[PDB]
Amino acid sequence: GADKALADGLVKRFGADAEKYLGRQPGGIHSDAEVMALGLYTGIHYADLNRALRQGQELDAGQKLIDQGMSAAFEKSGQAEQVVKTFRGTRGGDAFNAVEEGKVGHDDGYLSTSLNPGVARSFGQGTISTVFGRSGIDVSGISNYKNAKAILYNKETDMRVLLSASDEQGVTRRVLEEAALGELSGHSQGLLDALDLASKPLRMRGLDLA
Amino acid sequence: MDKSELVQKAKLAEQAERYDDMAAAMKAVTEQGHELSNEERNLLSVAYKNVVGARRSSWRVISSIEQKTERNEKKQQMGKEYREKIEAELQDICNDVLELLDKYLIPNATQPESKVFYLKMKGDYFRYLSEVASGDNKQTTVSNSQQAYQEAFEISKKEMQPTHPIRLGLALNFSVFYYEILNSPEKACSLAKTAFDEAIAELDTLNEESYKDSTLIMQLLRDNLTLWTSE
Amino acid sequence: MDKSELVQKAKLAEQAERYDDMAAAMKAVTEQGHELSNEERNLLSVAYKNVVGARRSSWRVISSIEQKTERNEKKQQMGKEYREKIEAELQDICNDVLELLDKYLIPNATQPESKVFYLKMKGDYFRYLSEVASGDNKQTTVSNSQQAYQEAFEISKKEMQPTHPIRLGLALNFSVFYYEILNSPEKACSLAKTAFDEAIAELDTLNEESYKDSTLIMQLLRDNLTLWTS
Ligand SMILES: O=C(O)CCc1nc2sc3c(c2c(=O)[nH]1)CCC3
Repeated sequence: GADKALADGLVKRFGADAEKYLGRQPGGIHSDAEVMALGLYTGIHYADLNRALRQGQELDAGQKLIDQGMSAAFEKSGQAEQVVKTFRGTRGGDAFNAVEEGKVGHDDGYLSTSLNPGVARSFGQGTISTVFGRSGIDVSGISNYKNAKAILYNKETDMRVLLSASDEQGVTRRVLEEAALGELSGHSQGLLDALDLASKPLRMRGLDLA
Repeated sequence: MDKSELVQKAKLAEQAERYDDMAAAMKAVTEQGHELSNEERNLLSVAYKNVVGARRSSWRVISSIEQKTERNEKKQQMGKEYREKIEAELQDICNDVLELLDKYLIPNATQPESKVFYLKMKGDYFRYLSEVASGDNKQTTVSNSQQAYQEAFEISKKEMQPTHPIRLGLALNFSVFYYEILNSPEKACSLAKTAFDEAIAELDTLNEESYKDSTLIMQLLRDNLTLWTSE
Repeated sequence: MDKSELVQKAKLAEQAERYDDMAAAMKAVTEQGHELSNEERNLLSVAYKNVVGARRSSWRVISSIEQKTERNEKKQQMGKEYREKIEAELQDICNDVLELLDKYLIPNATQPESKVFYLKMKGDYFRYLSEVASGDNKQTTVSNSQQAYQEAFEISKKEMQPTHPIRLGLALNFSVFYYEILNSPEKACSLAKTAFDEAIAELDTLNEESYKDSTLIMQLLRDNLTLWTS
């Protein structure tokens, strides 16, 4: 009904360009309006849409549907079962450049990331990030140019910088974790303690005051 | 006593922070001649890390006091004796744990991950012996520390990922062996650089099980490198 | 072994945080049958505070796990055994301590400050015994804790200032004995109130620089009081 309204909207304003993604997930966690928006995005609109979201300008009538259609999909989905190692590369700087190591931050636009470490390189050798999350959508079913096998993370989805380091090549190599996975996540039970790493980790006198 | 009973007492003694009983329980489990499970290996390693570490602190403390307090032929003899009492314990803790490595842990270990872990651990307890060791005996314990680390290092390069917490952990302790024991910052840095450079290059090789584990050890390397190379 | 040699090893063992050796050194100094100097008394008291305290924590730690994991009859039996092994250690440390108090420390102590300090300590180590003690034996260790505290308390009232860190210290532990061991908050707050209100009434005599020692212990008393009236 609301999904029918958004599905009717996306087609009325994008035609066959939107209509070509109908029934790409015969599994069907997501609606027709949700599958279409994600595909429209993954295909070509990821350019202009994230351009408008990052720059904080007013979205256009078409952009607005792709956005509300993608947001709809991230709700339905939520935090999955296993942690997903995905890679995302940029030409120059990323919104995580000002986020200091240990602290958290977010990219104002949607975070398109790949399963292929090679196709993430294809997008730039400015910053090469490895992302571990659980609230990502596998749009590889809907669009998959250069066999990207993309996993998209929501807009303004908060990430913790676990490691930010530079190459002798100059390329800054980051490791981001989806904030909501916690502090406990990412460690093998007591391995760090057993490794016994070579690094450093109100009363006065005798009266036993209890 | 049963393998499971000893491991339950070993898990119990840890919470109680009775690391001496925790060590005795795991020593018994090891002496059963069977290859330890990842949990068992971790319980043994933390027990002895804590037992040996307790005397390493006490030793450094008394050695610090040995130097600060220097006037009386008797008061200084009191210090030498107490330093020597603690050296005696450190030597015996390292001997139990190095004998466990030689007799059971290293021979029984079949997977490479474990064979590296224990060989790194052999260098660790030889390094602790080296810290207190003197002259000809120091020469022997330093030679043995370097050999155990080097043997594990060649295996870690062949059969392991540059981002493995075990490979990275060995790389941090060996670089600390060169900087502290052999007093070669050049050797120390060279090792830490390579281990880091190889890891930053292949962050796609991170495990989803131990990613936070690796980044932590990678930070410690990157920090020592920038600290050792700073004026 | 020389008295001075043992005290040097006792001072040394403290920095090394080898409180078991620190306790053995001071036990030997006490067994010499001479009245301990303020420093010696303080070295003995911190050594055993730490030795006994270590097992008090370990005991509470295993006891919490004992009740939280009544899933398996063998895993539970592992718990009971380890709790009992620690109870053994606790009992033996408190036996070492109380035997030192009865045989040497309390008979030999001559000034009132001394005779209160050790009688308060006698009450403390009986209280620690009471925490783990069962039935008829618990009845005995609770009776003995109350008696040692009460004996010291009468002496502290007669021969000591209401602001003395030792008198305040005993008042602190005895009110905690009533609240924790006898489970009488009424008895606990009544004692803590009196000890505090007598100390606020006569603090006008600031003991030159010792009006930091007393203010600290006075806080702990006032802070427990306001917490109990919840
Ligand atoms: O505008 C953007 O989204 C940032 C640049 C960028 N885009 C993309 S899309 C895509 C990837 C990627 C990327 O790495 N950077 C890899 C999975 C598919």
